[PDB]
Amino acid sequence: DIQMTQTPASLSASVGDRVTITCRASQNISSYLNWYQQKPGKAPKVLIYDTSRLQSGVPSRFSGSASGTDFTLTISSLQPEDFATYYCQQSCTTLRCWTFGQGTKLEIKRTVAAPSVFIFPPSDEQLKSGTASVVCLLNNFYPREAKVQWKVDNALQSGNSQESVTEQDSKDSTYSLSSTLTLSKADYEKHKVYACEVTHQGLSSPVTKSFNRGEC
Amino acid sequence: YVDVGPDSVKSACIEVDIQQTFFDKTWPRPIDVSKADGIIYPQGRTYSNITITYQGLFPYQGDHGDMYVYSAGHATGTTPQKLFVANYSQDVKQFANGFVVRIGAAANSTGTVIISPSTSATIRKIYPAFMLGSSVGNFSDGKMGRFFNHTLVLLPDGCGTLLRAFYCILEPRSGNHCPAGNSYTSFATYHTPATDCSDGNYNRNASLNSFKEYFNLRNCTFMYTYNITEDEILEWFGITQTAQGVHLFSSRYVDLYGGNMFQFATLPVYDTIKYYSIIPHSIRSIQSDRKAWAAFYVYKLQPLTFLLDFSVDGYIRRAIDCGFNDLSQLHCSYESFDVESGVYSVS
Amino acid sequence: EVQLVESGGGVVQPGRSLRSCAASAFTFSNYGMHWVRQAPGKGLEWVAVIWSAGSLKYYASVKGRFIISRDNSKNTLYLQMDSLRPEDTAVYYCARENTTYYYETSGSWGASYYFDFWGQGTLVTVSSSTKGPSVFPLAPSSKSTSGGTAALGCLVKDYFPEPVTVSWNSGALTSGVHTFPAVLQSSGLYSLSSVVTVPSSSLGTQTYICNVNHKPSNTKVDKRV
Repeated sequence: DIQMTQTPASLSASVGDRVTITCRASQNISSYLNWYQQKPGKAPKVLIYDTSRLQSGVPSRFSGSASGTDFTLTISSLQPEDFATYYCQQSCTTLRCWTFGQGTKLEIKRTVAAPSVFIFPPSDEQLKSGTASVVCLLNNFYPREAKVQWKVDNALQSGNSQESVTEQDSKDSTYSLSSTLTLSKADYEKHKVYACEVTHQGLSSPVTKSFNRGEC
Repeated sequence: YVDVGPDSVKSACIEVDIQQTFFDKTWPRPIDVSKADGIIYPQGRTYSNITITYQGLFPYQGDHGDMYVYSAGHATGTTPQKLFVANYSQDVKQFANGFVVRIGAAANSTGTVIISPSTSATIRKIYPAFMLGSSVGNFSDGKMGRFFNHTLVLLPDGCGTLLRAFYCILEPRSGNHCPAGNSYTSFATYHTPATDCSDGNYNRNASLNSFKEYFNLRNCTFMYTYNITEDEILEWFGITQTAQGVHLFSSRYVDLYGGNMFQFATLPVYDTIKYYSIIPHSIRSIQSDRKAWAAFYVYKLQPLTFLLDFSVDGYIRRAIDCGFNDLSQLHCSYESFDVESGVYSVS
Repeated sequence: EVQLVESGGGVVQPGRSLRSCAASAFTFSNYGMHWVRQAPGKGLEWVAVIWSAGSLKYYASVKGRFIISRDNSKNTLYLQMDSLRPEDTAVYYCARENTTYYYETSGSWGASYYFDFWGQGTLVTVSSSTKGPSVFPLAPSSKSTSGGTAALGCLVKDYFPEPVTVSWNSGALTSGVHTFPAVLQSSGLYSLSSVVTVPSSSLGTQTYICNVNHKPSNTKVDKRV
């Protein structure tokens, strides 16, 4: 078969910037390569069909040129709306199998923004259900990725923490990360203190906050 | 077996536009026995000046036959856009005693080209391509005109410089517009005059390559090329199938001006041919390059006795079809082209 | 003018047979139908391709598990899924693909394509140990001292049939709304939370009630703090 790996899984690019996205196949089986641009809630669109003539209905800003096995797409005047995951498919008539793009996510590249830390301890009804979930929330951080560590009595817990990231507007560049612990009623009582540690690339000092059982 | 050379590497067959209604025209050309139209000379021996009755497969007198025409593809002034052909591929015609073709009939005259009614160009002789098969099948899309294994295909090449005849199995390519491929159109031949017809740029297999994209040639029994001079003068082509083999007749080889048909080639096919289909031809040329082309006429042959008149040269200048009418029957009875008027036996 | 819809997508047990796609107001007979599957964490790939004649069918990552039969008079293409797996389960899109035509001698190009009306897609899910929804409100221990603006959130857990709808005061406050993707747990029950940003002075003095509606449950959970 053909093994294709896009060089960047995700690319961070500033607005109005010139960037190159490259997808490299194991070999270029055919001249025709179908680049695909995908936006969530939008059907896949073929940016270029043969990499020599632009597909109809596609803006001139996306241009696909292939040198050697690697295929490069050049974009200029980037926009938050313009940013989308990029997939490249190598199309060969002889081969029934069709290449799948790894996908490259595009986000703004710019000055970092410091995060805000908040706590959402599980309510009594959740404790009655038998599950204790303590949520550590990080807000307004410019990188989509964030680093959160969950520990009980200053002891690391593995697998208990679940990390979920809220959808972030590309122009806003603000994201929310929730870390939720999973514990039994016996685990809850044994864990007298729940502590969440927040680490950020912009922050030069990792910081820990804690809380104990029964504040309110 | 035989080698047709490398198969076409084109990803998909070229899209074909079918406009049978545009192609249809009122052009009646009945066979005229008096002028010896479409009659084969006796192959056994030459004959004396005195008129001699002869029995052979012959076209009916006064028979218009079937008219097929080839026209240039739709073209913008800068470049050709799409192929233009009729619905000839779907049509299937029964083959029994064989057929005779009239070629160059409209040549040397000026008439409007089929692709554009407004545009008028001098009509020039064009040569028809015929596919003959022992059996026929439905296409994958369900269109008629698909041909089975060992189907003979004849295509003229190099703007009529040479004629290529081969009997081979046909395999459809999976590319789009090919019969196996999606949006399948019809089997067709396309040529560009500038690329091949220009002197010194002729391609021997250019017609074969265009046909190859629609149908690959597999396990071909044999491939034969016969070089025929291209002339505006009217010529007659006759093809018949016999147990000994298929027989090819060309008027141009022996009597191009006369129009008498003399066998020029023998094809060793012992398989009976029950069905033949005309292959539509599209010319890839710009609108200025596009020119009017002669319409080929196809006449089926049936066994009949025809009075034959032989010149001192021995060519058959004129013939009488006894079966056509009672007046011809009285001439046949006396075995004389001219007879004194008298009461005669009737059906 | 082309109309494409996919039907028969539903939650199924592992190793089950599930029936597909339909077309309307289109020349389906001369156009081949191509099925493409997208799943989270992997790129779009063409699971199955069938020719317009339908005589030949190509399957592309499976041992011909998909079975595709198309009826042109029906105007519907039927796809059969068997031995379904959680990782295999994904949304399936059906679209008609036509290759562009080209003229080699002049370089002339004809688009000759019908990618319009690409299928919206149908989601098929494999799930086990399904449970009724149990939304739990979350209250911060020190919302007033947390900062000038405090975050109040409600977490829905073990919701039945994949997606659930959660709103704050029936959507009355949209300030600082955060939507979290539903992670799949080892148990096979998705977990998601919805949080809004409200000033600390407003919090406590004014109480905001989460309203949760689930279409299968048909229950409007009200959640006060």
